[PDB]
Amino acid sequence: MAIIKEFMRFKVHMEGSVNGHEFEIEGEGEGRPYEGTQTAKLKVTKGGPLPFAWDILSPQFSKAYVKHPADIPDYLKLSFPEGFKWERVMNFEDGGVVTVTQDSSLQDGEFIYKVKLRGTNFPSDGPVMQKKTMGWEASSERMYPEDGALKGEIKQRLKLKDGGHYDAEVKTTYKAKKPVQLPGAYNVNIKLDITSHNEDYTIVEQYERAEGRH
Amino acid sequence: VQLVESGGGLVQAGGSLRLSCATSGFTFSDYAMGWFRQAPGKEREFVAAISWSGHVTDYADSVKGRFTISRDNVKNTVYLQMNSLKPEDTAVYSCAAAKSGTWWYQRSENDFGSWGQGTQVTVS
Repeated sequence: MAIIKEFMRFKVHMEGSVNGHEFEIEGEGEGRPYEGTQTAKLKVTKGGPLPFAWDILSPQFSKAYVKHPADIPDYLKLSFPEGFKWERVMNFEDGGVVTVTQDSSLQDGEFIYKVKLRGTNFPSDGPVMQKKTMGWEASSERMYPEDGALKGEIKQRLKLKDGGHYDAEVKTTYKAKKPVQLPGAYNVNIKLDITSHNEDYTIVEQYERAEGRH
Repeated sequence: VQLVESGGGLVQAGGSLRLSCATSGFTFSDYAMGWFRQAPGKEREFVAAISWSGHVTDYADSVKGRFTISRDNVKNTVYLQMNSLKPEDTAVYSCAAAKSGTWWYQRSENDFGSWGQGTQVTVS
């Protein structure tokens, strides 16, 4: 715990495009890595205001902050100081697709996150492009080792302003930059909340709690 | 660093074949990989590329839906499955490893390196 302290800050930069609309976001976060809690404030720096739902971006802003039982190795914490990378595909139920690539490193005592995101094929009348979503329900991520990396699968659900839910099938691969002890399969319960936003979602605060279990 | 392609050949239109690229000398999962093709007299052109995890793929419009790029991060191999082949697909197909390792939908010859010598595909 000379590397990952009980309190850690992070900085994040995202470049993205959704249905061809380019944007950039810069953010600052902090949290308690061993307790599985964190917050962040994100600001749209280019392309604002965004003409689509913030909710598709919120899960791209930190798996060093997952509470783990003592008998499950914390693969992503152990990847530091070098860090780890992750890539993700989210297949939404109406054909929209989000692809993400991310690098996580440790610089001068803070985590540094760099993200690229592409969203495509969202229907112009759908809840993403019409901003009719209302946050994520609690998620269960199934973690499993495969092919030398740590993988996760989620059946993720967005609440709809008009009622019901909008589903995404999510697959992620997380890989330490140096060889690290891979854990056996386990589950992570995640809850991400938007705790504040201005009217056009150009400044947004998030909170996330994440805990692994057998 | 070292890439060697195989799996080409001569097939009828409507056929299906699969190219593979063996690799050596680098950490395979540190690199995006790409397939390019070169027909007589034309410029070497982008076919498909795949990120380190396999989750992010990109295809030339001419082959989308007919070809699939994939990779095996244990065997350290890249594949190009080629279905619904047309005479216009005839070319030498070569594989390359990306510039840096963080790659993002980059299709230029110049963003890739460490080219293999390629494998001939001829469709009649």
